[PDB]
Amino acid sequence: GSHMSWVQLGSFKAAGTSGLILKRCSEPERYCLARLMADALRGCVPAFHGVVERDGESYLQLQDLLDGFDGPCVLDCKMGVRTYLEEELTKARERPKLRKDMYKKMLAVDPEAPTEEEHAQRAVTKPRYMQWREGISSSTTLGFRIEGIKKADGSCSTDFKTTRSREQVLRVFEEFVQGDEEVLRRYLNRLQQIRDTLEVSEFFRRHEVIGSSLLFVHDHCHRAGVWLIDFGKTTPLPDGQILDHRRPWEEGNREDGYLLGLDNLIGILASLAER
Ligand SMILES: Nc1ncnc2c1ncn2[C@@H]1O[C@H](COP(=O)(O)OP(=O)(O)OP(=O)(O)O)[C@@H](O)[C@H]1O
Ligand SMILES: O=P(O)(O)OC[C@@H]1O[C@H](CO)[C@@H](OP(=O)(O)O)[C@H](OP(=O)(O)O)[C@H]1O
Ligand SMILES: [Mn+2]
Repeated sequence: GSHMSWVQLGSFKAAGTSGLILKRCSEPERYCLARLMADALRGCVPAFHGVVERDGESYLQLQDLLDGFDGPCVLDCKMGVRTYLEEELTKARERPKLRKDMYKKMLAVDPEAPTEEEHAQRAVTKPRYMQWREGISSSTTLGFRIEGIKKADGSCSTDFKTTRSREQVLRVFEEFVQGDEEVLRRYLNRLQQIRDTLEVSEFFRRHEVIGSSLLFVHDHCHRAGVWLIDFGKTTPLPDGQILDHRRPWEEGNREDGYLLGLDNLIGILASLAER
């Protein structure tokens, strides 16, 4: 029905207009959503209606993706082999900010993961933490990871930090769709059409897409949709330079593995459909 309904039961606020939601404005994301409304990917992203002022702060006015659903189930999938900008590697070499928060979450999952010096510091750099997170999840090997589920029973979970194997990922989607063959068929048709759109998009060949998600939404009436969201770390390549979005990332090449991820995700859902 609406996201703010679920919120009530960080960057999001309720809109006055029915079927809309407000997200805190960031300049990279505003730039991206403006370009996307004129791109092949227009129908694969939430409608962007412009910027509004609320309590002396700027908000993006977005389509509420939950509006058309009756008690929506939601799964957020972070896309890419890399989840941080290359500039973070330069900042950590020249002038590191030590993160005590990030050391604690590391310790919790694997006490043996931090180095002798990190244990002494009780702190790690951002790129070190994010690379570790990529390696214990499916990010490094499959090019995507499950971040969270919000269920129609009001229950939610973010307990997926060690979901890594192809079969572990398949079991999360198996539980999410609860044997609804129509929802799974509609998700697979939508992902195939999104892949075709990405492969011809003028926006996609010219931009590094880091930290974006695919948002899966379905309901008990068998309605099913998928959209790209979160363009806060999506940046244009210099000159007339393009990415293939499949080849491995090496510092300098700005590759994101986005389509390696989408290829693997379609393969897993196609496998699940034949079980
Ligand atoms: N247009 C939308 N309509 C409905 N729900 C949305 C919409 N955009 C985002 N959401 C919800 O908000 C969540 C967070 O979205 P998003 O990733 O854009 O935010 P964020 O604050 O940048 O988070 P992060 O950067 O940590 O991933 C999504 O997983 C989804 O549940
Ligand atoms: O491992 P998780 O699930 O707990 O997520 C950790 C958080 O992942 C965010 C991305 O989703 C980062 O944000 P940006 O990438 O927009 O910069 C946060 O970074 P900062 O703390 O530096 O803002 C980081 O703490
Ligand atoms: Mn996000």
